[PDB]
This record gives sequence, C-alpha cells and structure tokens, in this order.
Amino acid sequence: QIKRQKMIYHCKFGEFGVMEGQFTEPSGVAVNAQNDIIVADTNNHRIQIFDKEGRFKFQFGECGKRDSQLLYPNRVAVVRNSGDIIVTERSPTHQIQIYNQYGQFVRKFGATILQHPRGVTVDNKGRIIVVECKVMRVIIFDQNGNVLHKFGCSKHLEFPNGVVVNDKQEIFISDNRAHCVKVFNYEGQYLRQIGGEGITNYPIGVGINSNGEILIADNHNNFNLTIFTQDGQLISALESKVKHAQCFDVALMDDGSVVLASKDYRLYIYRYVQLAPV
Amino acid sequence: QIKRQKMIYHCKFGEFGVMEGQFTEPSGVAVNAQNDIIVADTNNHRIQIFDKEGRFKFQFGECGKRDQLLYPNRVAVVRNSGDIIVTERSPTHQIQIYNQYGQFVRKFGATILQHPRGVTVDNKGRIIVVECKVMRVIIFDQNGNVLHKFGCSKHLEFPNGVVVNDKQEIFISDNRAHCVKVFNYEGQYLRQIGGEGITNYPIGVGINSNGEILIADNHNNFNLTIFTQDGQLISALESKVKHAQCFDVALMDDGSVVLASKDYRLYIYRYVQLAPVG
RNA sequence: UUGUUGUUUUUUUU
Repeated sequence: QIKRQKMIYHCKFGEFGVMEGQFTEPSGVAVNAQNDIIVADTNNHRIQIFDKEGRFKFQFGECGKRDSQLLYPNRVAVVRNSGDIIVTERSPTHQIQIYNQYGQFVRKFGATILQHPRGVTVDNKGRIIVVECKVMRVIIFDQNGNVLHKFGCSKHLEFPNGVVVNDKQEIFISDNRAHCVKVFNYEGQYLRQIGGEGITNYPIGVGINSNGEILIADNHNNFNLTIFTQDGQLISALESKVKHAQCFDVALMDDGSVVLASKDYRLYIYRYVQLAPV
Repeated sequence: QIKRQKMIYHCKFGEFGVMEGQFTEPSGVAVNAQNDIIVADTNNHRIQIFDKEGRFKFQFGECGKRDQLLYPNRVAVVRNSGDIIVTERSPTHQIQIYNQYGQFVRKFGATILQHPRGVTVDNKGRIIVVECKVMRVIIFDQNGNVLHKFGCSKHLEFPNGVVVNDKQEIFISDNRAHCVKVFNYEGQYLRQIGGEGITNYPIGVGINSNGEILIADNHNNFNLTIFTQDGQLISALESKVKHAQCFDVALMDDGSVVLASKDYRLYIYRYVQLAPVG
C-alpha cells in the first residue's frame, strides 16, 4: 500500500575468495566513527576493514582458538570513542572477542555463558549487548567481561537477527519471523513494537542513525528500507531497483547510507537520503 | 605433486537477480556450435542464452508444468540442429527439447527419470542422461524412446557430469571417486581417467575437438586436468583465485572452459596458450 | 525443487 522511493546502490565491492578484499562469508558488518567498513569474514576466520569507499585497508585474525585467532566470527560492532572492534564467534565457540582499532587482540570472554550470539552492539557507556537466537536471550557485558544484565525474551522473540540501542537504555531487536522490531529495556521488560507485518516483512537487520531514527532493513522481495521514529511512527520508506541474494547483515554510515552484506559475497552501499527538490 | 600452469579467467558475467543477464541459480551450462553460452537458470525457471563474450541474447521458459519449465538444472546442445536439451530435477525429473530459437519442441522421460544430474548428446543424436543417487545411465532418442539403460551403483559414488566420444564410450565424472569412469552403451565398465591426487572432487567433464578429456574440479583452487581417452595426462592447470561452489562446466571450441558458480556468475578460463619464444 | 569438497559453525523469506 506504500509507494516507496526507489533507490540504487552507489557502491559495490567484494567477491568470493581468500585474498584481500575477498570473502567466503560476510556474515557481519559494522562501521566506525571514520565510516570505515568492518566485515566478519566467517569461513576465512578473519576481520577485514575497508574505508567508506570500499578500499581494503587491513585485516586481522586467522583460524584457531589461541589469542589473535578466530573461529567462525559472525557479527561485529564498534566502540565509538576508542574504535575498539567487538567480535562474536558462532557456536561451538560462542564467545566475545575484543580487538583495538589497529587489529591487535585485547581479550576474549563469555564463552561459558553465550550459546548462539546473533546480534551485537555497544551503548554510549561502553556496555556490550548481545542478542541470542534460539534460546532468545539478551546479555549485557562491560568491556572487561563482567555480566551486568541478563534476561530471556522467548515470549516475544521468534527469530532475533539484529540489535541496536539508544541512549535511554532501550534495546531495539529486529525479529525476522515477527516481521518487526521489538523494543526492550535493560531489565528485560517488553516496551513496544516498531514496524509490523505488511511493511517490514522478514527483517534482516536494524539500525539507529545520528537522528535517533530507527532503520529496519528487509529482503522480503526487493531490498527494502523502512525508517521510523523510536515511538514507531513511519517517516520514510525505500526500495531497491534490483533484487538481492540472501542478506546477512546491515550497518549505517554517517552520510545517510546502509551497508548491505549479501550471500553473493559482496557488500552494497545504498543512500537513503537525497537533495530536497526545487 | 603435479606442477600446474597458473591461469586467470578472461571473461566474467552474470549477477544475482531476475532480470536479463542475472541468475538465481546457474545450475547448468552448455555451448552450441557458435559458442553461444546456454545457461539453466533454475530458480527463475528459464534458460538464458549469451554469446561467446557473455552478452545476453535472449531467454525462454517460465514457471509451470505445461508445455514452461520447473527447476531446469542441466543443459546440452544437439550440435547439427542447435536444439537445446533441458533436464528438470525432481519432482519433474524429465527431459525437455527446445529448438535454437527457444521454442518448445517436446518433453519426455518423466516416468523413467528420477534424479537427472548430467546430460549430453552423441554424434548420432542420442541423448544420454546420468543420474545421481540411483546411479543410472539412460540413453534416449529424440522422440523419447529408451535405447539403452544400465545401473552403475557398483562403480559410481556421486556422478555429476557426462560426455561421450564417437566410439560409444561414456565418460562420467564422479565427485567421490575423484576421477572419471568410462563405460560403454551396454553398461560395461571399461576404465578410469584421473584419480586421487590430481582430480579430487571433480565437478564436471568435457571432451574437446581433439578428443581430449578435460576434468574440472574445485577441490582448492579451480583446476583443469587434461587427458587422452586412454587416461594419459597431457596438461594440468589451476586458477590464481578461489571460486565459490561450482555447479557445472562446458567447453568452448576456442579452447576455453565456461564455469558456472554459486556466486551467481560465470567465468571463462582459457586452457590453451602461446608457445613462449625459445 | 537442490548429496560437491575446500576444519567443526550458520531458523531469514523471496
């Protein structure tokens, strides 16, 4: 029922492979303060960092369980102020790893606590928030590995696959099978719903931009971006001109863009802002 | 243990999508007398035809069970007529014949074929299908009559490709036997080409204008190993970059292999070269 | 509709 603004990507990079700028599986994507694009390249067991234009800068990590090694890294997040890179690993490892902006290993934790990490983010106080699929848990860490909060949401979540937070201790979780974003507080109380069936079907990720606006991305037919206020009011809706392979994850860039990681081993950058027409 | 000549592809085309020159799943590839590249685009329920340089010419077929395609997975060309032989995988599991213009001619074999996994045509116009799981070879005439039929569960573990010479010898690539197995039309096992160490996990087989046997695999890099029909090794190549899972391969008379891959792209590798100056 | 492999892992839907 919504007439969506058409959009095309202005940037595309990546391909299959093990060399620099190549992926085996780009399961996770994140963006730092300088709009560098950080990608979890799972089956290469490494993290790759690109600039905002998709040029390879550097990589870190290799297959293993030792320090400075990764085993199936799937999601990434950035500590804004320090530029530290938060990495989650999939089961059987299911733990958090922290690397600094130079790709040096800092620490790892949460291995005995996490089961199926599926989304990760960091609030303005540096607390690390992980959402887990299947078991439907949310776990909040500090950067040294202490558990600050923990709660289940198996009552409200069917398939959680993305998470962000505002500065009011509200957690926005995209739910693939509920066709919407679910909002919680740090205590674990369900607050409200953003989007829903018919406008945000099968969401694959969620973002919060510098305006505090909530972006919900999905690939239900074309690639769609639906933008809301935190109270749930729709303010913008976009749709891609071409169809995309399965989408793993999305991240926001300060220029008003979404970085899209897809199963065709490529990343796409869509602009969701435009000039005001005369 | 074999020192392989390194190679790079000189042509690349295709991407994910439903439009012309886009694929959802390029499961099958074939080449006609004019080196047009014919692609089975399975989940789009269509066949797409490109010229030797990867330019889109035209498409035919749409989803359905009427005299339409439902999950076409392999293709072969009747050289003299330019007819396109199409197999559909289960549940349909039948052969369809289209002419060079993409016009439906006829369909057959629905009640006999179970799991078509490879198809080719001999110089007399007989259509040969190899089936995985059940390990069968079935030879049809162009009206749909079964001329020959035999099981090879004793010699085959995972057949995924087939070609023939003009001597009624059938060359079948076996993914889990790491070689090509040779049979006659009666079903007698004749000999083996390749083996463990040089043709691991073959994904297809070809016979070129010289009667030379090409075995393609993606066990690490993309490899081409070339033999005589008696099994003597004469050439061996390997790609400089790694590829996503490869569905199928076909030969171009200019001395190239067309490679269809799970990254929704086709690659053309040249396996001939200039003689260096001595 | 789908048996490639390329270290275990990966509930998107189309």
